[PDB]
Amino acid sequence: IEDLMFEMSMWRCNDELRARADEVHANSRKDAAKHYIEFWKSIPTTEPYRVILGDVRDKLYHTRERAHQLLSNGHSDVPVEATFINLEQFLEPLELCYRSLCSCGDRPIADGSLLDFLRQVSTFGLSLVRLDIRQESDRHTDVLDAITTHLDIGSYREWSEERRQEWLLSELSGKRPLFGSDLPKTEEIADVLDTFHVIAELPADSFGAYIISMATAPSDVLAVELLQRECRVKQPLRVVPLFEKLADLEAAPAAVARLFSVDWYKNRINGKQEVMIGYSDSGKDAGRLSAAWQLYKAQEELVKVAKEYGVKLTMFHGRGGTVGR
Amino acid sequence: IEDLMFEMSMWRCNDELRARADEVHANSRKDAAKHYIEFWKSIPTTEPYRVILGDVRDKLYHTRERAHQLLSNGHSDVPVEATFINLEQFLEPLELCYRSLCSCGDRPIADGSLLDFLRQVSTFGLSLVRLDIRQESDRHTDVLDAITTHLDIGSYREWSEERRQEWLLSELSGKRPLFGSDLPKTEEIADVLDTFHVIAELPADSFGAYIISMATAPSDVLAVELLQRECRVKQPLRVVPLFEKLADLEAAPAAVARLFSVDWYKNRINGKQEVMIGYSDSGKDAGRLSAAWQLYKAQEELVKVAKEYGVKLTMFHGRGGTVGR
Repeated sequence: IEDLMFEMSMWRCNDELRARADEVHANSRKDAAKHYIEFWKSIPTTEPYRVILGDVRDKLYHTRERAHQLLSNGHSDVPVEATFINLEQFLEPLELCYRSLCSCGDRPIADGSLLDFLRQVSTFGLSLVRLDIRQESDRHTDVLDAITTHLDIGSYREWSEERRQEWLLSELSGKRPLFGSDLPKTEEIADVLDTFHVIAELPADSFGAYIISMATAPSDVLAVELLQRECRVKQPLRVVPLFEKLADLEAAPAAVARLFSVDWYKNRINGKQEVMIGYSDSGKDAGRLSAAWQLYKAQEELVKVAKEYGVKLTMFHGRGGTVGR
Repeated sequence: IEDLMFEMSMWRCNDELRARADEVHANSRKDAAKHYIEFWKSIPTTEPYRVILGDVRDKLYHTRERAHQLLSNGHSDVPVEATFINLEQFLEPLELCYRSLCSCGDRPIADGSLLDFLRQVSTFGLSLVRLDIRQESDRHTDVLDAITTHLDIGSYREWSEERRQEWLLSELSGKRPLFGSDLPKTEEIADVLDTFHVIAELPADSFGAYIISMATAPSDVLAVELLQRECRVKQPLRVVPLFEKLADLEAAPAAVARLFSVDWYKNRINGKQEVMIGYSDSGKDAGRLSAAWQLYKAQEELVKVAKEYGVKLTMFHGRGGTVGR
């Protein structure tokens, strides 16, 4: 950010950027500001881009310090409002600099370090990569079984698919909490519940998708939607089934269609569903030719199903490095 | 405590107090300890009572500083293990000093300032008075009605007594949480719920009884027991109905008997029950003579009920200063 400040030394801007740079210079904090090496003096409004990017430097400094304390210790005293919390609170001032430079005839200047910086922000964001969470369906089934047994309502394991679907729908549409603080948990159950709590405690743009290994029924996905909602996950991450074994690739389209059949889930899915397609295990239990061909057919009929439900299906190909996977 | 330390200057003790004083002198913290005025030097084992009471002084200093910060600010850094948390963590060292003095023939000395201090602790405890909470039943009814309507199960107001008793009982014996973070609350509803949370946050020996104004049915008591358990009140305080209007005193024994008839409540009440008997409003709507006489009848038949259920009844007389109340 400092080198970007060094280049943005023009003196022409729009009235928009003019107004904003005057705003920053109003609350400019007339201080020594000796913690920086360069630009430690209050940046004059003569170079408005430097004023603005100087503020961008301030919020980067405090975001970095906060993330650093949050990581090193368990907490930070840096106010959140002093940092960049949004994926594009960061993006907004740079967008302003770009609009300004283009209006004043400096689109070439805008298409340099500022454009690289725009792209780096909109590609890496506040967290270099969005993180995916993966877990085998059986662990979620263990959780729900614990919850139904402790609620003395039956055993979710022994329940059929139909019954699991009816109960899951009633709780997903219901408004009363499920389990409580006193739910008896195993280290496995506590592992999955705590991963949901960590997902709730951390920023939403820091996570990607929740992948269910050994997924076979709609109950497996709806179980994850329920565990997310129930673990107070503010912005719940998208659920994605993983079909890797030849049996599961064969039966993937039927299961996915059965899931889209649940109107409650298709209405919350927002026209987009991602399903993963593993490549390693198919050619291990069956032939490699048979596995490849079955993968092709699987992709083909998953697309057919999604088209039949008006859902944009994007498939996540679990390809390896070696031809065998 | 400092003057008590100055007086207990004997050198004879039991093997018991000898062992304990030696324990304190092990973790004696050979330091300056200059925050005190007197006895800032490490107390020698020559005077063992001074050792033990010196530790009592340390935990008192940290108790005082902690409560002072807790009151002044919203928090304190003073460790809880450094303070007196129990009603008789405080009493244990003083009890030991008393046993010591009696064993060594110093029962006159023990029956002096140490006995005064013992009685002061065992009478005033860590918080001079236990605080009662009082609230009119209709506010609890408003809360529960909000809870049933938001849960889409009916309206607790409109429900008959029988139904309220069955529902409250099922929730008291059940293990699933009731309301959640997202329960729509009024300033009144939030007032009472927040009073329960405040009761949960504070030490149990700081509170007395939860008195219900305008109490008429067991559902009014059970509503308080439920709201307490549901607001995560670690050690729920006793519930006590307040019968002050003549109509309520006339029907009080029947109502208390109906409450004792609920086995779930009679098993948790632990053979002891407190019920309040108001004097102010009785002589206001009816005659003073009729009110007094009905009060006598009330006490008499409440005792009959308690004896009938094997419960030690203690009655709470809301007497005034003027004969009219």
